[PDB]
Amino acid sequence: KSYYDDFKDRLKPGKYTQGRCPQSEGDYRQESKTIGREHLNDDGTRSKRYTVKEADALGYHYHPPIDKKGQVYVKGPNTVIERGQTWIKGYELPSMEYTYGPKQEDIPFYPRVKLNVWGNYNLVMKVEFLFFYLPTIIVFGICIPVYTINFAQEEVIYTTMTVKVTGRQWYWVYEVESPT
Amino acid sequence: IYEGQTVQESELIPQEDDWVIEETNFCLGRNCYVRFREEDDLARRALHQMDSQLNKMHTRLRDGTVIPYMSFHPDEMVDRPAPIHTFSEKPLLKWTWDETYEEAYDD
Amino acid sequence: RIGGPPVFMQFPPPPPKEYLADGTPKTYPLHQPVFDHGYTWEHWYMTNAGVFHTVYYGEFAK
Amino acid sequence: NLEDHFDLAEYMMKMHNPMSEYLYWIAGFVSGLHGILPLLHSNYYFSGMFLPRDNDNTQLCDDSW
Amino acid sequence: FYILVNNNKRIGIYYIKLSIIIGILGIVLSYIIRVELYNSGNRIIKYDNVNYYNMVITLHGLLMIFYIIMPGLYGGIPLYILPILSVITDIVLPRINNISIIIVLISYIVVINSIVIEYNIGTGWTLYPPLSIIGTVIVNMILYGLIIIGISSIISAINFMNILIVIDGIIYVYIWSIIITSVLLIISLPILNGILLMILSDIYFNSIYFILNGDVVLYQHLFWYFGHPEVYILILPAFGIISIILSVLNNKIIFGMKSMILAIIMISILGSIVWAHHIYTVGLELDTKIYFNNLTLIISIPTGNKIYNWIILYIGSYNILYNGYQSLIFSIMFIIIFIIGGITGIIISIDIIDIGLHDTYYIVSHFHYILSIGAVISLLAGILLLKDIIGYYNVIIKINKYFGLLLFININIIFTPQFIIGFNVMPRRILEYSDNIIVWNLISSIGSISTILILLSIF
Amino acid sequence: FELNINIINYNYLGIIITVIISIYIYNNSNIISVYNSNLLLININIWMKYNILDMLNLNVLDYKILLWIVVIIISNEILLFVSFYWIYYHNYINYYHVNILILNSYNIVYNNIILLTLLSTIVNIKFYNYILSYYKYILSYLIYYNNYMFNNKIILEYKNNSNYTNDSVYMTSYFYIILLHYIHIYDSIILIVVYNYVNYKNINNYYININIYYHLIEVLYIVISILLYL
Amino acid sequence: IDPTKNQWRWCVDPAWYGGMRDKANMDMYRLMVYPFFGYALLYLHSRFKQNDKYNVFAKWR
Amino acid sequence: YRHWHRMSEDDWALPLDSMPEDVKTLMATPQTERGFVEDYWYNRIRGEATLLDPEALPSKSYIALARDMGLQIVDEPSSHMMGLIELYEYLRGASFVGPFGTIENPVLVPAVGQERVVACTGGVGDEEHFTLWFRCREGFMYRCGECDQIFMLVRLYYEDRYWTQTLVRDTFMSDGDMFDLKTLERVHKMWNKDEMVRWEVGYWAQDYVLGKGVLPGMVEEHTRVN
Ligand SMILES: CCCCCCCCCCCCCCCCCC(=O)OC[C@H](COP(=O)([O-])OCC(O)COP(=O)([O-])OC[C@@H](COC(=O)CCCCCCCCCCCCCCCCC)OC(=O)CCCCCCCCCCCCCCCCC)OC(=O)CCCCCCCCCCCCCCCCC
Ligand SMILES: CCCCCCCCCCCCCCCCCC(=O)OC[C@H](COP(=O)([O-])OCC(O)COP(=O)([O-])OC[C@@H](COC(=O)CCCCCCCCCCCCCCCCC)OC(=O)CCCCCCCCCCCCCCCCC)OC(=O)CCCCCCCCCCCCCCCCC
Ligand SMILES: CCCCCCCCCCCCCCCCCC(=O)OC[C@H](COP(=O)([O-])OCC(O)COP(=O)([O-])OC[C@@H](COC(=O)CCCCCCCCCCCCCCCCC)OC(=O)CCCCCCCCCCCCCCCCC)OC(=O)CCCCCCCCCCCCCCCCC
Ligand SMILES: CCCCCCCCCCCCCCCCCC(=O)OC[C@H](COP(=O)([O-])OCC(O)COP(=O)([O-])OC[C@@H](COC(=O)CCCCCCCCCCCCCCCCC)OC(=O)CCCCCCCCCCCCCCCCC)OC(=O)CCCCCCCCCCCCCCCCC
Ligand code: HEA
Ligand code: HEA
Ligand SMILES: CCCCCCCC/C=C/CCCCCCCC(=O)OC[C@H](COP(=O)(O)OCCN)OC(=O)CCCCCCC/C=C/CCCCCCCC
Ligand SMILES: CCCCCCCC/C=C\CCCCCCCC(=O)O[C@H](COC(=O)CCCCCCC/C=C/CCCCCCCC)COP(=O)(O)OCCN
Ligand SMILES: [O-][O-]
Ligand SMILES: [Cu+2]
Ligand SMILES: [K+]
Ligand SMILES: [Zn+2]
Repeated sequence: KSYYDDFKDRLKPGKYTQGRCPQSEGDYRQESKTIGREHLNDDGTRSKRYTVKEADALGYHYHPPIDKKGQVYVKGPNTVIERGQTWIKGYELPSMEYTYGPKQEDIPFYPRVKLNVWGNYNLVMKVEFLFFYLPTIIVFGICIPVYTINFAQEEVIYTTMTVKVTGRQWYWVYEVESPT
Repeated sequence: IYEGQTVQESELIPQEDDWVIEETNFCLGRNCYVRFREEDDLARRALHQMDSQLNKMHTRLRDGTVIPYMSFHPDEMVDRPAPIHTFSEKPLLKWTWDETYEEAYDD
Repeated sequence: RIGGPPVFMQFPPPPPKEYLADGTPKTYPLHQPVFDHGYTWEHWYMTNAGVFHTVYYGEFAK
Repeated sequence: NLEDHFDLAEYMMKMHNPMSEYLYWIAGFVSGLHGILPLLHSNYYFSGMFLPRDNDNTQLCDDSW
Repeated sequence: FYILVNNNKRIGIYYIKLSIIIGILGIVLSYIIRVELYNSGNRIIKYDNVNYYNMVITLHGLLMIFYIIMPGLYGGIPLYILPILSVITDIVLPRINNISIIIVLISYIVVINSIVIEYNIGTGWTLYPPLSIIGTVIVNMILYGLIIIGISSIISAINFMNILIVIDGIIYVYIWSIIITSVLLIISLPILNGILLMILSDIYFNSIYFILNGDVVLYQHLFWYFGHPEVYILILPAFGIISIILSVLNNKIIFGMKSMILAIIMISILGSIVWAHHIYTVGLELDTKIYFNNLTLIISIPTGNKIYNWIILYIGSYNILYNGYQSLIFSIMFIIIFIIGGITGIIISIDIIDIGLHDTYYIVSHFHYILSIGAVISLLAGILLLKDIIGYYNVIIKINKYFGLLLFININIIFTPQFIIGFNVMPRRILEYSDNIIVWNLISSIGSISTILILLSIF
Repeated sequence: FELNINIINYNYLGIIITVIISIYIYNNSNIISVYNSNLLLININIWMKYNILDMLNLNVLDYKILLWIVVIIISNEILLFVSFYWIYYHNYINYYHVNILILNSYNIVYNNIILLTLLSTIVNIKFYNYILSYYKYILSYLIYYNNYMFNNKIILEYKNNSNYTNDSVYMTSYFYIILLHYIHIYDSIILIVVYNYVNYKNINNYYININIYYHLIEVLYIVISILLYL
Repeated sequence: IDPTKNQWRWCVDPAWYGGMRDKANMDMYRLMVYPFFGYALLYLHSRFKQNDKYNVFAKWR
Repeated sequence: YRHWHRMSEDDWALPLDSMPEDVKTLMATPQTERGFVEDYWYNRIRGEATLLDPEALPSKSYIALARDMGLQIVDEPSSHMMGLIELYEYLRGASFVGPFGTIENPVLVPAVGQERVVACTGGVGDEEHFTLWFRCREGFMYRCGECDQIFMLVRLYYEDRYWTQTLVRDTFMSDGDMFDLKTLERVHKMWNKDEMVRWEVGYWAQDYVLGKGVLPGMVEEHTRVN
């Protein structure tokens, strides 16, 4: 089945580009005049006065929430008394169809399974050992060649001719011994 | 290394011959982008988002207990998208030990 | 500490809902367009939903 | 308030003004121009041409164009 | 407000946003290079304007490292999730966090303004004297940016170190990666500031450190003493992200957590004492070269352990879970790509092999595979993993197999030929080249234009 | 109950301080830089005001956080000096045989060591009084006299030296290392000018910071004295 | 002394504990934004002119 | 607790200048209607009036004596609420370690709101597993999917309020016989005579009852320069 067709009705295609009419037709920049919405603009976004120009964190509209007894309003649990016991019924979230749209049917089955863990401690320790020392053996294999080639570069040689090279911007200068 | 909880043979003995592992689906359902309603203003869309949190969901077992959404790290425990103030009450990391004191018990 | 920033506060109720003169509920900008085209495919993917759960995430062509 | 629960609530609730996105893209576009415009200006300053013709600094055949 | 915000999660977003914006200029600079290198002869840069090309490569390197990748991996993701991974509410030093992002922006504006107003010349991102100290004022401006950037990096490092005091949970592997990176900055940055001041002294205060009887090689030691820890500072946060993604998306506990943590610590200790493999061709003493070569190879041992631990995380994961998510693909791609970059690093660690491959495009390809592919993909992978938490939309990147495949194919086309060119040989930091290297340079150029087109598809 | 931390939501000094920094680059007159430096000093003071006001939160970890920050700063100062020592000793092979007059090992080193040791003793007495919840007015003015002599001696030494920064890398390193120490002495003046008695005493991060910083400056000079004068 | 009458400690950010004084100090610096832009823009013009970048076209005409 | 700072001077006693000037109404206000400062001085004035009358103490029952000093008699309900308050306060800056949770004895997770983030680390030794974080919401018996440890949320809630020391006192403490101002005067004359004031709170309190500035030296005591 096509699950999109189930909630097609909720999705009505839009009219304006980006969801707003031109400001001339409707001024969404102004604060809403509706009672209880003085902190919102006409389009529903928070007004600059509420968030910037008169932000409460800056000392505007000072109103301490806590009361004299150091209390704030707290909503209680849904309590039920049955079978000689006081029970609390937890709040279950609404069906995912309401929030997401797809109808919650024909859900693929995914069973409970505990964590996938590597076992056989003895075997695992050897693997960890190899992870460390196999690279180490490779390094040791390279070390001896490295020493040898370094010594070859710096070997003292019985040179018989010298050429002096000077680098300048932007050319090379060569000085050589002229034969007698 | 961790290899699961230790199990004793007696713990595997069933009380009935027809017991099999419960076939409860742990797929939370079918989801997609959270779809808001055009009629809902900023405040009510916030309520809508708070009611679509997967980390508030769980699976109820046959004995009434629930296995919740769980994660290795606490990054998956805040509301999505992350709110300005996340951990108002300090998350509790529960450790277990065998120590006990008499005051906790009564005879 | 008495008088300090509360560790929990209940949300105040949302502001009053707005209706047009004819009674239609007022709509607000919503950046979830319904693109127009002839494609209607629906792709579903089993997704990690923690350590012990999954969710069948669907992508719709529209 | 419920509106203040989420950081950048208007964007996250999909009500933000599109101009914010345009400015972000424009800012990126302007950043890119800082590599192209001085290239053109410097080429003209030292050569009198905004851009070279390919291989114009090398010997070209008679019919090359 | 927008600039006054101290919320760490908001600041984390700003770091990611700013890195993308600056990334465009870095991409433009990178695109200018490959267009010029399409074939022998000038293409978009006049022969009389070769100085501009030197500036392009200098800025491309500087912007990408200090202004794009480092803020993205060390400023962006860490500021968003690190206080969440810890059980704490917000960052320890909120006001310092605000000024750090503002400092990064101001330094960027100074750098780009210098392009527009000053004469355009270049000396490489390493700013080797005496060339750096005989240049024009654009070099002075770039120094101010680096010093200013250094201030932001150090204060941000101080911010993360304070998490140890307040952390109310367990120090996860990711937290360790950020902490150790902060330690590297604390020990390496002051050395960088000292030598940079000496560069300013010669440029602006008539100092004579970098003229005859003053060893110019002195700069290379102090610079690279910070230079190599920097590359490890860039990558270590990427390692932390990969560890989280692989464990989370496979529902597998991180194997050998302590081995991973010790590997990160070991890399930092070794990374602080191997800087001179950047100075093989200068003529160091025989024993000195042997020491650095030997210690440089040892860095592979801890780095190898992390690679193998990552592999076993992916092995054995449930088949039912869909494996085509972009975050998972990028995390797996990192292992494949990093191994290529690291192995080539070991090849050029052998100093005699390096004699032929120093200052060649083989070195370019080496650090591009690690940074341009690996680090970027790790940063992309982390952002994708946190898409729901961050909450961004209006992009098609979460499930886009075309983007992953095309990106992987085309970036490999750019930089695989550069390995081959290194033996041919083509020097780095060069605009013209011999006609017989065109084929490989042409192929990489086709790769560069293709990658830019792919980026437009995400929107 | 209450939240563990009283979050700080907004701040505007960061923008001002960052802009002040930019003014240094965009100046067309060195006079603007002088006045710009005063603005930086003012705004940094405001930031220090916020730290003092945070005491109202009564958070036990605030002292620890600031103390460890200072430790990191101290390390950065040490490593900065290390780089100068590194620069000095790299060219060590070129010293002592060039036709320049290096400094004497009798006059400057001894009086400076004696003078700076007295500075340490004064600060130590301040710490002891801070432990005993006690104050001595004269102590601060001894520091000012100590700093006055140090400034007077260093000014004359530079003016009467017969070799210049451009003569050799040795001279450059001598002048630069000595200047770097002076700047850290001047930073100490910036800190010590506000020393007062505060009645909340051992929960004041300023006292421990001043004691640590003054000790660092003096020990650094011992290293300088051994390297250059002796 | 009453603990519940000090809620301004957490209701108001510390940067504005001073009431109008703190706000006035913030507002004063805000007035300097555009003067700064003109000043900064002049420096760019100064460098641009001194480098003869305005004569790009006149040089080759 | 370890996460608290140093005791303030007010944590021990309040200055007399904070005493409400309308003492006559203060001693007649019901406990539920007294603020923190008013409640402090009501208990101190009434508590010290009974303690500074030695001849009556031996004949006074502990219930009456506790009431006069403002101390709350402990009972299972009040003890339960106070105990969970201190446990919540302790866990603000202390680790959360205890016995393994089972259906009979679930792990108790105190919270003020309807939700609190918790992590399960399994059992002891080998049974300990990697941290598994979950959101513990009210009204569900949570079961760890790995070790099967049982968690439960306990809410410190009562009649649209959350449990506090003052809330417990108001709910359970019952106001006794109204305080008699004659006792204040009688004890005042006992310890305050001919310029000797060994009972100073009563001296101030008696002065306020008589108006203000009536007793010797009180006008000079109340006159301030700034
Ligand atoms: C690397 C690339 C590829 C990356 C791929 C991977 C990406 C993965 C995803 C990454 C996601 C990261 C996390 C994202 C989180 C997002 C959260 C968010 O949205 O926060 C809300 C945040 C704000 O939302 P809000 O909460 O509603 O804010 C309300 C405002 O605060 C208040 O509203 P207001 O209306 O009052 O606003 C005030 C407004 C007032 O507005 C106006 O008045 C507007 C007026 C119109 C102006 C329009 C511009 C005009 C330009 C004219 C040019 C003329 C040229 C002429 C040339 C002539 C040549 C001959 O502005 C101002 O007053 C100040 C503006 C200053 C900033 C803009 C500066 C522009 C550039 C300036 C350049 C100057 C150059 C000078 C050089 C001189 C040198 C000498 O969003 C944004 O800011 C937009 C973000 C958009 C991106 C979101 C992420 C999407 C995913 C990525 C997409 C790809 C992007 C690629 C980069 C761009 C390419 C170009
Ligand atoms: C003893 C001697 C005494 C001497 C005394 C002398 C005194 C001298 C005084 C010296 C100091 C002067 C300055 C004082 C500052 C005072 C601060 C203060 O208290 O402010 C309170 C004040 C509160 O404002 P308000 O009066 O309540 O009204 C605010 C609004 O109502 C609504 O509130 P809001 O805060 O949300 O609104 C602000 C914001 C709201 O608007 C938005 O945010 C727009 C929406 C976002 C769109 C997407 C933007 C891109 C994404 C960026 C992501 C990273 C963001 C990082 C965080 C923000 C960094 C700025 O718009 C802006 O302010 C502009 C935002 C710019 C964002 C830049 C992002 C990157 C751009 C990349 C450009 C790429 C092209 C390259 C070429 C061009 C280079 C320049 O602060 C502000 O909100 C305004 C700050 C304005 C000053 C900013 C100065 C920036 C200078 C930059 C360097 C330029 C130099 C080189 C020039 C080159 C030109 C080409
Ligand atoms: C002949 C000479 C003899 C000389 C003898 C001298 C004797 C000296 C004795 C020293 C004894 C130390 C006692 C204290 C131990 C540490 C306790 C501690 O920190 O308490 C937490 C304490 C917070 O209290 P808390 O509430 O208990 O913390 C709960 C946890 O957060 C909650 O975490 P959790 O419960 O999940 O886990 C607990 C634990 C989890 O972690 C641990 O338990 C780590 C345990 C190992 C630590 C290392 C011990 C030494 C190992 C042997 C090394 C020998 C090298 C020999 C070389 C010889 C060459 C000749 O957490 C921590 O330890 C957190 C702090 C870690 C800071 C690490 C900083 C990087 C340093 C490098 C790491 C160590 C690598 C060792 C070598 C590795 C390769 C084999 O931390 C702080 O107060 C944070 C302050 C941060 C300040 C940062 C700025 C400092 C200045 C930086 C300057 C530059 C530094 C450069 C470093 C370069 C590194 C490569
Ligand atoms: C018949 C008279 C014979 C007099 C012989 C000369 C004696 C002179 C003694 C001068 C000692 C100055 C020591 C300076 C270090 C700071 C002292 C200190 O902490 O004071 C705290 C003291 C009280 O501080 P506080 O915070 O209130 O209380 C802190 C403690 O709780 C409580 O603090 P405390 O009470 O424990 O303080 C103990 C003591 C701690 O210090 C000492 O005990 C150090 C003693 C060092 C002895 C140095 C003698 C130098 C003589 C050299 C002569 C050379 C001649 C060469 C000839 C050449 C021929 C070719 O501090 C003092 O007593 C300082 C001196 C107080 C005098 C203040 C009134 C103004 C100056 C009056 C000078 C009168 C001179 C008359 C000469 C007549 C000769 C016949 O500070 C003050 O009184 C206020 C500031 C003024 C004090 C310094 C005054 C300097 C006067 C110098 C006079 C000698 C000039 C020689 C010139 C030679 C040129 C060639
Ligand atoms: C994130 C950036 C990054 C990272 C991680 C690295 C990592 C490494 N780099 Fe790189 N490097 C750069 C960025 C980076 N580098 C840059 C930008 C330059 C040029 C700067 C300039 O000149 O401008 C550079 C230059 C550079 C040079 C040449 C310097 C010169 O002369 O110009 C060398 C020489 O050895 C080198 C080596 C290494 C090594 C040995 C590693 C190691 O960390 C790699 C280790 C990883 C592996 C080896 C793979 C994983 C391990 C295994 C698969 C198993 C074990 C393997 C073995 C035992 C072989 N780098
Ligand atoms: C992070 C660092 C970084 C990154 C991403 C890149 C990316 C690229 N670089 Fe490189 N490059 C350097 C750092 C970087 N580079 C350095 C340090 C040098 C040495 C400088 C010197 O010579 O002194 C250099 C040198 C260099 C040269 C040699 C110049 C010369 O010597 O003449 C060339 C030539 O083609 C080149 C090409 C490219 C190309 C084609 C890309 C890219 O196009 C590859 C593909 C990438 C994309 C198509 C863009 C993808 C998006 C992003 C990278 C941003 C993402 C942002 C976020 C996620 C927030 N680079
Ligand atoms: C160029 C080289 C550098 C010089 C240029 C300027 C660099 C400016 C950088 C300054 C960094 C300051 C970091 C401070 C970190 C520590 C803060 C700290 O502990 O302060 C608190 C501590 C104690 O306060 P309590 O209320 O008791 O307790 C605090 C809460 N428990 O207070 C202090 O330290 C008091 C400090 C008083 C003196 C302040 C002087 C400020 C000097 C600024 C210098 C700027 C000069 C600029 C020159 C520009 C041109 C060259
Ligand atoms: C109170 C706190 C004090 C802390 C002070 C810390 C001081 C050190 C800070 C770091 C700087 C180190 C000094 C710089 C050393 C440079 C040496 C150098 O470049 O010399 C090489 C030769 O050097 C070597 O052989 C390399 C040795 C490596 C030195 C590394 C020293 C610093 C290491 C810091 C690592 C981080 C800390 C690790 C601590 C322990 C970790 C377990 C050049 O040789 P040639 O040019 O061929 O000349 C030879 C004769 N013509
Ligand atoms: O640098 O590797
Ligand atoms: Cu290196
Ligand atoms: K070319
Ligand atoms: Zn468990």
